Amino acid sequence: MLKHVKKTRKLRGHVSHGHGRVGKHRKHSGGRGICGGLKHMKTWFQKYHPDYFGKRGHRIYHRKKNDEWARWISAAKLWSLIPKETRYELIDKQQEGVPVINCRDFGYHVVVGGELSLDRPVVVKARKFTEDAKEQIEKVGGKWIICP
Amino acid sequence: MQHSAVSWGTGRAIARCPRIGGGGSRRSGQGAFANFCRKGRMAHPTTTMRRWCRKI
Amino acid sequence: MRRGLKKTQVHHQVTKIDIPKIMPKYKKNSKRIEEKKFARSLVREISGYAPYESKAISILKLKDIARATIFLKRRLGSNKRTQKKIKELQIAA
Amino acid sequence: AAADYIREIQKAKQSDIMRYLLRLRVCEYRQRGEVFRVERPTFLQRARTLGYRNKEGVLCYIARVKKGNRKREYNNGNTRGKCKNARIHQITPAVRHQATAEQIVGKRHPNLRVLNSYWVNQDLVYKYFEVIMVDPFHNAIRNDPKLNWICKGVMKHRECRGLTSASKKSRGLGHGIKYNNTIGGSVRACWKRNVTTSLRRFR
Amino acid sequence: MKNNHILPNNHRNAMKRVKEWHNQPSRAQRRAKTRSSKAKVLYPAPLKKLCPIVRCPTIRYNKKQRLGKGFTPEELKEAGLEVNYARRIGIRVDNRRRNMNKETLDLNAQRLKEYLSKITIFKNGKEAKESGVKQHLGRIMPVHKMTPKVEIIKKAEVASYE
RNA sequence: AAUAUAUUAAUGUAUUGAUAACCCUUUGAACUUAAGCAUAUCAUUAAAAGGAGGAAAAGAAACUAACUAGGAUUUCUUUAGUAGCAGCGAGUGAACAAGAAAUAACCCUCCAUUGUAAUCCUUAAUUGGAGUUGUAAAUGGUUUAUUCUAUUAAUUAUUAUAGAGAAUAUAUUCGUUAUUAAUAGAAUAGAAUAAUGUACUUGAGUAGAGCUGCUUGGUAGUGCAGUUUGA
Ligand SMILES: [Mg+2]
Ligand SMILES: [Mg+2]
Ligand SMILES: [Mg+2]
Ligand SMILES: [Mg+2]
Ligand SMILES: [Mg+2]
Ligand SMILES: [Mg+2]
Ligand SMILES: [Mg+2]
Ligand SMILES: [Mg+2]
Ligand SMILES: [Mg+2]
Ligand SMILES: [Mg+2]
Ligand SMILES: [Mg+2]
Ligand SMILES: [Mg+2]
Ligand SMILES: [Mg+2]
Ligand SMILES: [Mg+2]
Ligand SMILES: [Mg+2]
Ligand SMILES: [Mg+2]
Repeated sequence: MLKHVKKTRKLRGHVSHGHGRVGKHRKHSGGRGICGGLKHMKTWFQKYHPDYFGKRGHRIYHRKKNDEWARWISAAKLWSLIPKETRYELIDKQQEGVPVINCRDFGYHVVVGGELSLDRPVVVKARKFTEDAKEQIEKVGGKWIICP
Repeated sequence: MQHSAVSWGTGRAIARCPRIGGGGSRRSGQGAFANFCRKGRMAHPTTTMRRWCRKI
Repeated sequence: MRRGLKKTQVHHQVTKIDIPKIMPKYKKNSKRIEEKKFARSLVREISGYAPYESKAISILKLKDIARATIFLKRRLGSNKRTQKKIKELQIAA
Repeated sequence: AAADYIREIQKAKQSDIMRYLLRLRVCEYRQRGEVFRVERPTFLQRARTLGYRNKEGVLCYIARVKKGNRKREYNNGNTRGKCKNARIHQITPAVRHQATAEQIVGKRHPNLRVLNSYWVNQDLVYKYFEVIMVDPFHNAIRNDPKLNWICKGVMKHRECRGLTSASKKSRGLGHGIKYNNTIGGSVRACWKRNVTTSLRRFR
Repeated sequence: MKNNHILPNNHRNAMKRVKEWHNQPSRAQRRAKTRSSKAKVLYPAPLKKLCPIVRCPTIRYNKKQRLGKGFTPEELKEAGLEVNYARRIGIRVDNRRRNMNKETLDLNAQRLKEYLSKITIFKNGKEAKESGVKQHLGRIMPVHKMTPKVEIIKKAEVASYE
């Protein structure tokens, strides 16, 4: 298999390793951890990490992750949610039947905007359609129902 | 690392490395606690923390 | 983010039922209660009152109800236990 | 019935009857030592619910505690350290005074085992408690199924390990999110399993 | 720290208290060994017991069904068993649970009839050891994962659908 | 001998010492990091003391949640280096839900049929006691069969259910492999012998307040304790 030689094997024979002669390699020049953010490491915090110091916002004890669950898919991928067998049957032969999609049965809750694939009417059930998703579903001739 | 050695310090025309204290035998006065000392532990001792298996 | 989603909420409909338990952990016994309520009215006659309950009666003889309420609030903890005790002492005075 | 007339009498400890009777027994206790032996318990209906049975091999004793904090003992107030921890006076003990009453009577009698204890009466200087102790090696208690559990091996000296109901409360056990500490066994068992990182095989 | 990195957060006692998993393949051999040795002690009886079907609490897992702990005695009253008799057969009983609906009660009541129609009962253990009947080893009548189904509807009813 | 209990100064019964790993309580630091240092961190650590078992501790909701609702304890994965705590600096730090291993529930405290203490220890002996200020405790180990563990003793080709390995010299043995016996222990099943009445109990100087100190991620108790007061 493919391999690479370490850098220590090329460094035997030289009086130091790659650490110079004037500025030697000592233990902990400059402090341990992230110390000194206000005095001498000020220029490193300014270039790479603003907003490290200070408070902001309102503090909420014990956020419940399960109560605030929300998953979103675009409006475009609703024809992809139909399983592979019956998705074919709507195309070639049953061209007049209207499919009914339950987004909670697949694990999605919110529907963000997008453009539908084909020009046939559909029936979609979810929670909290966005304002663009209400518009481009009804443009084809569909209907949206808020579902428990 | 079984013994209880300590360095003697400077001012004796002798090295700085830790010497076995005590007296009464040939052992007392010899070096200890270093990788370059005889009957001393090695630097970077091996351990069972090392990864033994890979994932394919 | 939970505020706007809570304004529109629909509950899934299920038919309810109410069935009492076969073996409860607590069976209310009517005979066992009435002996406790009858025995307490007998013991309070032979024995007397507490030394803080005797001072609360003589204050209520002077109709200092607003003074007697702060006297029992310092002794017992809750405000509910004060108003349950004043009804026991206003009968006996 | 007669279990209820007694329990209501011995409940009100500020009445005219109980203030009369408690004054006489305190003057009887000062002539005695630290631990002495009584025959029948003073509070009958209270002691019966804690498991007491009028059988041979069940014995009752009474001890005393001095009712105050205990002072730390250094030479001149020198703890030889930082100033974060140099307080001496205001330090409260770990267990209740019911628990320290059991360790005194349990140490003096290595013959017996302990069950329970309760409060009797107070003074200016002391607090009085009554302890109930039972012989394991009597043949009358080795035979009945009702107290056959106390003759096991693991029931020796339940006071020194904190298993009696008097000193069990100070460890803080229960259900729910309020007892998030001691989530397994004891306090120290919960700490050890939380700090140690797990190194699995494949990672 | 002399380049563009994230702020590192590594605790000081991370590598000082370590538990190592060296005994992982040796542990799994032992657990299958005592499981197989327990099977010969009760030969005609199955290895596991019966469990009910419940729903999961929160809204993230609201559409999932799961094997619960035990049966309430009111569902046994519909099937006709008594709780001192049903414990001797492989049935689990829970007493802390409370009844809520009719749909969750008619489901568990139908499930108890299917278990009763399969078990037999012999006289004594000498009779039972002599008969050679295949002994089940897995879970007893588990749930199975659902497959979603899309219904096709006509064009007229979409103006009046619910 | 000492500290205690029982019978009548004597006799019987129980405890005392060893540990250097895991377990339950008590007491309890500093070096170090913050590029100084005094709150903080190292640390609910090291040293020290007390107490038991082959495991110990815990354990049958005065719970979690806001759903179409779950269900005693323990351990693993994950939530998560997250919510939060802190000279808001350095740094420290949980739980529900979800997937699994393993599953088991019960007993005292009243007025237990008062047409009768029906109980309990001890003695060869209703012999001597205890007990109404309340004691209540059903009993047989004989025999047969099967399975598992530990220790001893015996037989093994020169073709091979034996090419694992040792020893001698430059074709032989011990064994391996595969079988039995003896002793001890454990579990399951059958047959036979013994044995079956009446039982409406729910936990006080506790829970909680005022002042005071420690602990926790718990923020104005998350938990504990002293003093005063106390349903
Ligand atoms: Mg150099
Ligand atoms: Mg440099
Ligand atoms: Mg220079
Ligand atoms: Mg060496
Ligand atoms: Mg216990
Ligand atoms: Mg160090
Ligand atoms: Mg410093
Ligand atoms: Mg420095
Ligand atoms: Mg310094
Ligand atoms: Mg600390
Ligand atoms: Mg165990
Ligand atoms: Mg145990
Ligand atoms: Mg900490
Ligand atoms: Mg009784
Ligand atoms: Mg041979
Ligand atoms: Mg209660």
